[PDB]
Amino acid sequence: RFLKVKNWETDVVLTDTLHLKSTLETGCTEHICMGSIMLPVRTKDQLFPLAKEFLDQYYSSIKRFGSKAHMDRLEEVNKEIESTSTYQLKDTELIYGAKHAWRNASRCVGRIQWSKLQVFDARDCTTAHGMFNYICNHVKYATNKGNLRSAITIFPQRTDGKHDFRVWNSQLIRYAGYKQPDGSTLGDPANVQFTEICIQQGWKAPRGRFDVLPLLLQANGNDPELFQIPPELVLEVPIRHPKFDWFKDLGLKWYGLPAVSNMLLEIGGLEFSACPFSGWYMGTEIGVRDYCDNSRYNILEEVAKKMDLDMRKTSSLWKDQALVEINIAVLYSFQSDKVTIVDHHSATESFIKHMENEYRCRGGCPADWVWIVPPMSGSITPVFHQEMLNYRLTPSFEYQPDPWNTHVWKG
Amino acid sequence: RFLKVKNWETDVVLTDTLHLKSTLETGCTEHICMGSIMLPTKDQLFPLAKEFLDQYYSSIKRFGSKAHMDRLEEVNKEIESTSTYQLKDTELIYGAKHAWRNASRCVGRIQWSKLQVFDARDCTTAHGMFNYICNHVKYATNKGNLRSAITIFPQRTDGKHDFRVWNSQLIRYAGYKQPDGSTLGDPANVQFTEICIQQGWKAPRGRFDVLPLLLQANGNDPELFQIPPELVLEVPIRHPKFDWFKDLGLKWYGLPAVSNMLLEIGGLEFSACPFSGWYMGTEIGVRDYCDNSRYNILEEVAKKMDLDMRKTSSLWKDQALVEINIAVLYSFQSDKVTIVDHHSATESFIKHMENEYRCRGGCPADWVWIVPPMSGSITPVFHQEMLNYRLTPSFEYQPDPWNTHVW
Ligand code: HEM
Ligand code: HEM
Ligand SMILES: CN(C)c1cccc(CNCc2ccc3ccc(N)nc3c2)c1
Ligand SMILES: CN(C)c1cccc(CNCc2ccc3ccc(N)nc3c2)c1
Ligand SMILES: C[C@H](O)[C@H](O)[C@H]1CNc2nc(N)[nH]c(=O)c2N1
Ligand SMILES: C[C@H](O)[C@H](O)[C@H]1CNc2nc(N)[nH]c(=O)c2N1
Ligand SMILES: [Zn+2]
Repeated sequence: RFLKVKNWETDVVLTDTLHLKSTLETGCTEHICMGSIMLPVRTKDQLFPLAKEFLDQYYSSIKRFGSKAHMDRLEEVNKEIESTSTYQLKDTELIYGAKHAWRNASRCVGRIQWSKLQVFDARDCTTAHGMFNYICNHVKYATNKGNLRSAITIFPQRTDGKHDFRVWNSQLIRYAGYKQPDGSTLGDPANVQFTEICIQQGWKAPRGRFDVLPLLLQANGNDPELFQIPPELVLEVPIRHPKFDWFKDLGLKWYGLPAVSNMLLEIGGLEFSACPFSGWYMGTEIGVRDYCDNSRYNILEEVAKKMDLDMRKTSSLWKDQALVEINIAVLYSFQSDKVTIVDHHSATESFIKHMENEYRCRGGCPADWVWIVPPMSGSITPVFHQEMLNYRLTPSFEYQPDPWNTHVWKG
Repeated sequence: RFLKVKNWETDVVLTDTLHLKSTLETGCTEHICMGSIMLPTKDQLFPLAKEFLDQYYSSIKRFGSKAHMDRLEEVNKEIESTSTYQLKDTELIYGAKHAWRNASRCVGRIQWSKLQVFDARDCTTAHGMFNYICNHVKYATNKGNLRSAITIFPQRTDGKHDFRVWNSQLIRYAGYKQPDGSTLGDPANVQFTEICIQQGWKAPRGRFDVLPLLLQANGNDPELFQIPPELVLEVPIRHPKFDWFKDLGLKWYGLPAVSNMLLEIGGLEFSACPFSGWYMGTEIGVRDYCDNSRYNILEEVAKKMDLDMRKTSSLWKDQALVEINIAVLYSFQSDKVTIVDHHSATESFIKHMENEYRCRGGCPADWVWIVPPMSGSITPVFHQEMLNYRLTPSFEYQPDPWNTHVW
């Protein structure tokens, strides 16, 4: 079965065969599309076919399919499973798997970079203190004084579900949020619940608008432990506007390293519940979502007041006007301080080229339009007019429940 | 099977029951979502009729009444006899209003019950269609105080006697390919414009030439008519701050009147059913003026604003985009022509969605289409989960009539 996608701006048609390799489900049926739904312990029974499928993919990619090395590895893994109910990936396989998980991330617009990923093997890690050391090293390497490098650190795989490694923070670097008694919020509203957990675990909160949260690290199923990331490792950028001198007096800043740490990495049936990864920011992530979402820092009105825009009627497009100026500021501040960042025009243009290249060399590129299209100026970017097929390949990054909802407390 | 949708901005949750009435298919499977693909007999007829009649009588609280049963057999008798059937006026109005109500891609559905239905099923000729269309245009335009309307021509019989309006909208600007390689006017309309010249239109070869109507009655060959100029309300585009903007020479028409869709009610197919509402500002400002495949004026505007167009990261496109859209909204308002901004429209849709969940058990919605083409996430629909599914009565697309017409 062959599927065609059309770009309605350029009339380029592409043919997808890669979807034929899809295993997991979408959430959609013939009668309903759930494409805008945000969120749509494993036996040896199911495990070997998963291993086999991954190992076949791996050996094809190195052009060694059906080789003796390939057959011996299958046998090796087979025996290791039936004798121990799981298995260990070689480093070459871990690296391949991590890269491919990113490559398969249908909601990620930055995938042109997928083959350049520094993989840090942290599978010999046994304690929270060890996790901390690994994570400091990840942050220092990835940050690289502003010249950001993509990296992932991979902690040991789930075994029985009772000895999970988990990073409790959703991002390695995030600002605290504090609910005030008057109902207002100080800092990042998104992180209120997590900030509370930290405080309860003994964190002394500075209680400012931009307090970098501590790491809450769970090793081997044990209760999580708190650690302060060394401040000298946390690169931050103060936000100013190139034309508006009052902008810097808004007091805004943001960190340079986006490092997602709450996802689950699935490779060949193995589940890596702690696998923090990091790239660099697309400017709208900060400028549109972090600053201008009503449920986040919510600075639109305040910026609009200072620009003296007509705020009496939405038809003045004041919100749209302020949003642009804020996003110009974010890009400018990052470039002036020489911290890697990409605007949404450059990033979407790169993605379209990535996507076309993938169709030729791979037979497809799963993409989730709802997420690929930037949250401002959607239709003047080349992805808007681009039809996309969404489906799930493995290896993959998956969501997992927040660890405080599942963790069995030791005390 | 009972579905919940969350709004991630307000934490509001709604439970969808309405989807368990979905009849048509979406183009998605458990293995592949096609959410962003733009276009994914007597025995067929009676269950369709029955399904429709059932919900109609249910809406008038007469489900299972004698009049319900009577109508059901009356229509049943008619299908057996005539191989088709005719809707009563009441059913026609209900059908048309519900087709709009069910239009999952339409952000303006809060207005769905306030639709004027013009019954043109007694039309027989292209000249008649022209008269009905002119009356529709004048009624809907209403000196700028726009009113929603639909005009419904005879239903399809054997497919050889189709009523079709060949234009995609009642009111559109022509498109001419130049020997200089460029395109003059609206590039979206080059083909249709050539077909007009082929059928004998005398083109003024301008940039904003109102296309003539190509009207096909009873399966016959299409005829040309020119809409009376005085019925076509247009708006010159100026900016409330940039004096130079008017020199771009831009205008747009006030009436968005989609004419190429197929209205399906109770299995019957109305292949000519032009309808009209009023514009959301971004339709003209973002898509019409700024799409590369359209009038594509971003670069021009940016230049006149003296922005740095060397680097994408100065967001000059974004700046010019806002300004163009300010101008559109400003112009329409200044001329007292109805228009709605994307903030107002999306906020109305959220209200409507909640009402529909509250009063109907759901509201089919296509996020890819509901979210405006600019400033997506600063409007409330962005953070709103939506379920997309197909209900009937419905509007559907249908092939351009020239790829199908036996000349
Ligand atoms: C290097 C530059 C990168 C850029 C500019 C980038 C950009 C983005 C953006 C804009 C999103 C949308 C998420 C949102 O807006 O909330 C996203 C999602 C995602 N990214 Fe990338 N990314 C980059 C690197 C990476 C790397 C290194 C990985 C993993 C190894 C990755 C994996 C993912 C995944 C799995 C998602 C889906 C998140 C979800 O489903 O919630 N990205 N990325
Ligand atoms: C009265 C004000 C109205 C507003 C503000 C409005 C708004 C919109 C918008 C913005 C779209 C997106 C289309 C695009 O971007 O190309 C749309 C689509 C649509 N509208 Fe509405 N509309 C209105 C009236 C109507 C009426 C009166 C009808 C039918 C009786 C209707 C039926 C539809 C349908 C069927 C679509 C989807 C068409 C497609 O699939 O291409 N709308 N509408
Ligand atoms: C609360 N919430 C929705 C949330 C919480 C933590 C983190 C995020 C952002 N996740 C989206 C994402 C994932 C990977 C990325 C990789 C690189 C990059 N520049 N941005 C990414 C954003 C959301
Ligand atoms: C053939 N094709 C894709 C096409 C041709 C002409 C016009 C259109 C636009 N269709 C979108 C639409 C439909 C109904 C609307 C009602 C009101 C309004 N303001 N806008 C609408 C846009 C598509
Ligand atoms: C590929 C995609 O379906 C196409 O570009 C869509 C995207 N969303 C849209 N949304 C609206 N309202 N109108 C459109 O024409 C489109 N185009
Ligand atoms: C309802 C919808 O799925 C949700 O709000 C999505 C929309 N698209 C998005 N796109 C990106 N890049 N990031 C997001 O968080 C979201 N949120
Ligand atoms: Zn789908």
